[PDB]
Amino acid sequence: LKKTTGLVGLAVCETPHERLKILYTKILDVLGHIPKNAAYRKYTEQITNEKLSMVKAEPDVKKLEERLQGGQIEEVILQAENELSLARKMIQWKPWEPLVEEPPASQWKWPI
Amino acid sequence: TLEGIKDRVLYVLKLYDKIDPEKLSVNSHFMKDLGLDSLDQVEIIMAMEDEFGFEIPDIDAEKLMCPQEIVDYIAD
Amino acid sequence: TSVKPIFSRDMNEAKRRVRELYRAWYREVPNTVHLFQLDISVKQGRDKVREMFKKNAHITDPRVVDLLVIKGKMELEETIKVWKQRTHVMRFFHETEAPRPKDFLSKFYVGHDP
Amino acid sequence: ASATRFIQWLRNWASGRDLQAKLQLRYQEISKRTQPPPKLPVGPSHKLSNNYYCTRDGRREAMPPSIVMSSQKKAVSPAPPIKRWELSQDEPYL
Amino acid sequence: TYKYVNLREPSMDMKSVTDRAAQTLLWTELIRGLGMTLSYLFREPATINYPFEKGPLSPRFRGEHALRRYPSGEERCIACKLCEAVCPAQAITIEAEPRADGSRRTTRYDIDMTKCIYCGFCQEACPVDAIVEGPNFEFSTETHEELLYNKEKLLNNGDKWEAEIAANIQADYLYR
Amino acid sequence: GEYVVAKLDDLINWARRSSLWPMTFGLACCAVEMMHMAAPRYDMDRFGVVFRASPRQSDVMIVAGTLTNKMAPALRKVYDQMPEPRYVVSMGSCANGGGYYHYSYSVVRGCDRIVPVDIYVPGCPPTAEALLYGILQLQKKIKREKRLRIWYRR
Amino acid sequence: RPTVRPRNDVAHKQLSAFGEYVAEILPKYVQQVQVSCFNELEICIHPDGVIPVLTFLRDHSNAQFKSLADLTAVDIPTRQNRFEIVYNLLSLRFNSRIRVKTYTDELTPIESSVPVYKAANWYEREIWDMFGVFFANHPDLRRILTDYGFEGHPFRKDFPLSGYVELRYDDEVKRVVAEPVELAQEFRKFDLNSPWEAFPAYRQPP
Ligand SMILES: CCCCCCCCCCCCCCCCCC(=O)OC[C@H](COP(=O)(O)OCCN)OC(=O)CCCCCCCCCCCCCCCCC
Ligand code: SF4
Ligand code: SF4
Ligand code: SF4
Repeated sequence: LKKTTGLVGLAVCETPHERLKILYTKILDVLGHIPKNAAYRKYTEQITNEKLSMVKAEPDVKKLEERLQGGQIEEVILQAENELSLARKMIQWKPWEPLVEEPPASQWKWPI
Repeated sequence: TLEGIKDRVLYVLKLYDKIDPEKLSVNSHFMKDLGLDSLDQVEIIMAMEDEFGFEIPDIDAEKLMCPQEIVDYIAD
Repeated sequence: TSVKPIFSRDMNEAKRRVRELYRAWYREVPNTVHLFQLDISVKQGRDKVREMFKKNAHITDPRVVDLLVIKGKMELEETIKVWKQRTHVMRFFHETEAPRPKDFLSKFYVGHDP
Repeated sequence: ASATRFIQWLRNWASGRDLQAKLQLRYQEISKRTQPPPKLPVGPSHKLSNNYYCTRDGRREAMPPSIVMSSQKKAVSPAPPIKRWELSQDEPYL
Repeated sequence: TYKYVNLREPSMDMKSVTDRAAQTLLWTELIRGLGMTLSYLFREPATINYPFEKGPLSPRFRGEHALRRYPSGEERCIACKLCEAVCPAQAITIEAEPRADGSRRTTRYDIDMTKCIYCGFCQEACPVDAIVEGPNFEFSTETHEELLYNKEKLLNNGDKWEAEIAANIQADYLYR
Repeated sequence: GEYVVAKLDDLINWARRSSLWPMTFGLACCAVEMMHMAAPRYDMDRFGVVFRASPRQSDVMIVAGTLTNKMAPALRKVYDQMPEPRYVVSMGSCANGGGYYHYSYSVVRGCDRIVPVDIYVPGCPPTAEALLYGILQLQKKIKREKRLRIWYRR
Repeated sequence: RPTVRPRNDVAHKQLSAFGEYVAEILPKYVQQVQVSCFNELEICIHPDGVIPVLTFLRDHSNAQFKSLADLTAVDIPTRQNRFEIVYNLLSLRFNSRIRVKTYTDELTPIESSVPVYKAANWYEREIWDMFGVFFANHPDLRRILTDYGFEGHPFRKDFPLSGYVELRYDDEVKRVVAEPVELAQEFRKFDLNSPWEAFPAYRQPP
């Protein structure tokens, strides 16, 4: 057990494996309320499932951190919380729907 | 107090400069008759909130177009 | 002709915010004249407030009216909070500007401008 | 550099350092204020042949942006994840 | 690569704790600070005796402007207006006409020294070394107007400072 | 009569120029060269020019940097609170006449639109030595004053 | 070649792939995606997508753009929507930068991005001050750089360089006063553009 994450305000996590299993599982549940063909669901389930499989396949925290490449394991937990928060916001936003409106003809033309 | 409330309403209006006392009547319209502006009416109401010491919201204030209607509103 | 609104969805809604702003300005002038120790009368200050409102009386676009109210409230906040100094308040009155000529003959005598 | 030996000893002891080795005033160690003239080199485009500007024209090799999508499979990141920094071996801790 | 500025654990043995107690009660580190300022009291100060002594400058120094001549006395400036075009502050105003002998010369050459940012672009741009920033920096005035240089003032500066200006150009022109 | 008035003028002039306490308006980069004038190499204190004086104890205002429109009222207010005799030193192109920002919508084209200026120090920035030359020029201006001689002849 | 900036195809390919990735996930909002020849990725979006797109890029595990480097506007009068709003983001996780662009006119509010990045607070105030773009639901929208009571938005292309008013101290009223601007020397306009095309690669079709 490390004594500090080295980042001010980021407390050390006593049980990182259990915390990540809970978070990644929560994410796959929220993603189930998104349409099956939405790219956000397919892509997020893919990366979430890869991380969850890494967590189960590696009991040593320092070796798990190397596998995930997300910095400290406490950083990886925080990113999982961010993804879970994002997944819930996407359900209300529904960004997989068609483009709301095309721009005017020369909107993105440069130089004029 | 209906007389008491009404007498004060007229007292303020005469104090207001842009109204001729002789033209003034308890049934005159601020616009159609007295020939006042929208912002003139708003100033009058603000004087009403001062004499009677309570707040008159804009939704209600836009209906008070004659001295009599002010009496009716203050009754409540 | 279908646009995003700012605050008001029509002129009646916008005209309410104008009246609320006018009342706020009307009641603030007496404290402004005292706090800034201005030499103008309270009537002058209110006469100036009314003049500022009246030059915008011809607007019929609720979005434009909304921005005028938005800007008018910023100006009020600057005044009530004494972020403005005395110079900023008195800039509305153009005391050092001499009266420009308005009729054709006067403008003709002094220069070339229309 | 003009301090007496006693004063030199006194200020060295008070500061705890050998101040005379690293005086903050400059004496003769600074470069002369008159120097021999330079003879500066020339750049790589200073050639009499095989030097056409159209083969070394950086500005004209600029291109408009590549439009990858216009409103007219594995997940990816904008780049590989950053590598962990290594602790200094010169002096890991102050 | 990184290092920790402030990540150390105090030793909690009795000797170390008593060392920190002595520092707290006997103000040892504060006394150690008094030693530093005491040692500076007995150092020679860095002050120079201005205006009898001057800070060192180099030939590249950008000071007061001047208009230069050829050895014959003819003006170098031929009113090309490159200096006026490059001036980041628009501090230069030039007018020109054919001289009575047909030479291409200026009739106006003004530098607003209160617009000028003393950047040296004018003397880089000049193709004939006509306008230069000379070595003088001691030309403060009592009025704003005195800092609005016309051509007569700038030619007078060139005649006043040419001895030093030429020598400085001689020292640096091989870097240009 | 003449001799006493002249000698007394010399005395008060010498005291005032030998004890010039500046209020520095460090508006922008020119303020850095002012710090260098206080730094050991030039040591403005050795001339009797204390490093930083309070505005109500000040005899000279040094405007060291760009004066914006937003700042102009505050600068005038400080000048008016200064006790007399008071002098103003304008430092650098910005304060002298707007400088690089002369054509900006937000910049006063010279602090002499706001306060009377005694000395103009050119440069962008003037070197610390150039500013010191200017301060000494102000000292010489004070040495030329004849307040008591003019008072005697009223 | 000593004088030519080298290309970096690996970064160009990575950024292009991520640009398509973002466009696939938020088709509701993404209008255009492009990568420049010096490898900068730009996402052009409908203005309704400001909050969803910025939130996604901040929070998504394959983006993690946790830092808002800059937020600014550009005035282009020839466009119906003259103001281009530019967000420059930085991802420390993937050591990458992305640029998100949307548009608005003089009367259309843009949603404030303060909920996503607290850094946006003052940047949006600056945009309002300098360009007059109104941000909706800002905690405190007001001028930040200009003088109190200053009229107009100076960074608009049609606002004159020296402005409309200037200040001086007036002795009669004993205060600083504002008056119409008169310049002792008018700013001298220069016409510098060469009449010969410089860059064929950017020639516009006639
Ligand atoms: C056998 C029986 C014996 C019985 C008697 C035994 C008694 C003797 C043994 C005990 C020794 C007692 C020492 C008394 C000195 C006072 C000590 C003290 O108060 O220091 C503590 C004080 C605060 O310390 P701090 O680190 O900020 O935090 C501690 C609390 N949180 O820190 C400070 O006070 C710092 C002071 C700040 C001021 C700085 C400027 C002064 C520095 C120069 C001082 C020079 C010394 C003065 C000499 C005077 C000469 C006349
Ligand atoms: S030094 Fe720079 S700012 Fe001054 S006149 Fe020359 S080009 Fe213009
Ligand atoms: S000073 Fe030099 S650059 Fe300027 S107009 Fe004269 S010749 Fe041309
Ligand atoms: S004159 Fe030059 S150095 Fe001084 S404030 Fe202006 S730009 Fe900065």
